[PDB]
Amino acid sequence: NLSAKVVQGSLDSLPQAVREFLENNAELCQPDHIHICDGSEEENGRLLGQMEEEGILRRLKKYDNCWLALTDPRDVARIESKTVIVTQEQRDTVPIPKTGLSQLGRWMSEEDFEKAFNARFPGCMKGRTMYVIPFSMGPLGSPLSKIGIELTDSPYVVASMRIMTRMGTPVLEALGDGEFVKCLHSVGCPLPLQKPLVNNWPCNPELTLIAHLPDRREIISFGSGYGGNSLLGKKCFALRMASRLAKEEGWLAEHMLVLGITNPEGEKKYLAAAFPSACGKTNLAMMNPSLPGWKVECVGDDIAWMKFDAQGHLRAINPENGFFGVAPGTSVKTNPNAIKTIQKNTIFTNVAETSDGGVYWEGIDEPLASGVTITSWKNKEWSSEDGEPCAHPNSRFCTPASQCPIIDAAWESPEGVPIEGIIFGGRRPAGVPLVYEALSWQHGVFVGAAMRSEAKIIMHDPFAMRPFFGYNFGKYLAHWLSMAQHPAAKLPKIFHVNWFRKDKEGKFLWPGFGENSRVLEWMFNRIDGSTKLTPIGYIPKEDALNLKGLGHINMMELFSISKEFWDKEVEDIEKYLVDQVNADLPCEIEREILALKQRISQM
Ligand SMILES: Nc1nc2c(ncn2[C@@H]2O[C@H](COP(=O)(O)OP(=O)(O)CP(=O)(O)O)[C@@H](O)[C@H]2O)c(=O)[nH]1
Ligand SMILES: [Mn+2]
Ligand SMILES: [Mn+2]
Repeated sequence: NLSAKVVQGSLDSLPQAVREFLENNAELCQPDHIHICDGSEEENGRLLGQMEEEGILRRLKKYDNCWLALTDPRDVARIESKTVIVTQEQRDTVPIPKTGLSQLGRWMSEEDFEKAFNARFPGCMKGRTMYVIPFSMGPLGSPLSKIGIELTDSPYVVASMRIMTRMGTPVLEALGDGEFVKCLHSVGCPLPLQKPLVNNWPCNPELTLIAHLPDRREIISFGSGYGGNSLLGKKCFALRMASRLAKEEGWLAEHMLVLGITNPEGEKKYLAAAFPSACGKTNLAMMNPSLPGWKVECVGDDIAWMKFDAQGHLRAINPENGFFGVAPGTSVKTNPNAIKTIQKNTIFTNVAETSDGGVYWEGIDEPLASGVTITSWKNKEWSSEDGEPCAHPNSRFCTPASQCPIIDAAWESPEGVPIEGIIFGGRRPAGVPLVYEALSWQHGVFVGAAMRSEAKIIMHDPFAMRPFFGYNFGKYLAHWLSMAQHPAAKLPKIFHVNWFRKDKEGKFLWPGFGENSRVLEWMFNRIDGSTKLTPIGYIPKEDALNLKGLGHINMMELFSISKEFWDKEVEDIEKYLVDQVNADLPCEIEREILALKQRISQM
């Protein structure tokens, strides 16, 4: 039977529910063969070899075991509009807005999703191998860890999951007969190929659909090989699906980096931060701090799962096993710890390649040796005179977290690390000071709710979760507010930052990167108990921020809070929240809108 198609592993070695899931989907998708992944190095080398032979990956000979994938340019990013959550009731998924369409997610009915599924998956893996990836989100064991099984027809997804999650036989052994999240993925190009293949990279942009069915604990993704769409444990499972589980179960799943910072007297605090795409999470999470005697260590750079412990501390774990980082802009100067991490055992996707088999991208800040030339991510000889970047702007590296030279010693502790501060922020060229602190938990929640970031357009992205809410955002806001009624809660201090304020010539007012350690110092000491009151929150008192070692900073413009700007600001925040959240907007947030307007009117 099915057994005849198994080219690695044994159906009999699978827990029955895992076997049933495989059986059902192999019948449906009709793969030519089945490969049960073991997660071993030998399997990995095997799959990289096969991918090299097929044109899927090229070896980057400048490094130890690094590889490059070039994709079809139509498949290079998440597609929000093609990403949906399916529930019986729309309101469980997104609030019904007052006007317009929701910008807080995209719901699809059970009925409509069945019709989409049936138009896509039957026979989709014909001519291909279906891989079975058992994976753990969180340390193989932890109270806070969840397991999934991802079936995929993409060896690129396999090797990337090996890095981004704990994967293989040991997870199946830990899972036993427990529950798991059912993850089904196909690139959507059964053989014989019906359309042209670009760069040997199969995709089906026209039918691409990334679906989440929380009541069935299933994630079903079709048409795209790109990481956000195909690495189902990460955005789909560890943010979307998990956020809903978290609300139902008394925990949180957030688009937050977690770092541990130590001062020159040995006192160490963990901080979590939510920033949208392009706003600097990875840079902060593995910061090399400029301030002497301080240290930063990385727990995670993208996703945090957080739950109150028995003494009321909000404990975080990083459910990922690796870093899926934006490559362009990464340099020894801007993120030397990232450059160090990616020197070996790394898969890059859509970056440029030098003639000595090195990588390259905008902002790498590394002059080429004599005679060395660049091949762009489109496989063309490239020069800076061509009018297009050598690397796609959202090109990535996918690298083992264990390789970060400052990876925190508790990054895999099953008890998690206690969060003392939560930081929000984004790109705001005007009006928003470098840093401010919320006035209370409810105000902090409002600060998160109110986030906006420049992407020439400025968009709302509350809690940096806009594309990732697994359920109604008004109920997510209520869930966060409810933390303040948790018995003996030790609530983290909330801050909002802006590394990106500009002067009138568009130049940054703050140098950023490692110098952001000065901002962290301020937060660290605020957590320990000074401040200047303003209508938007506390800012540092005059001279409180440590500027020793910097050239001149225009502190007055950087911390400027204009009534005109903020009148406009709160008017925009009100309109957005009342319109988009509507009947689901918690009263506490209403009070905060009004309270800020009241405070601003007094200036
Ligand atoms: N001016 C300035 N630019 C910064 C700072 N931090 C990061 N950047 C720029 O922001 C860009 C993106 O940074 P990155 O660390 O990848 O952001 P991210 O939040 O990790 C993105 P994703 O969630 O997809 O991984 C990079 O080009 C980086 O150089 C900073 O303090 N100042
Ligand atoms: Mn990142
Ligand atoms: Mn992210």
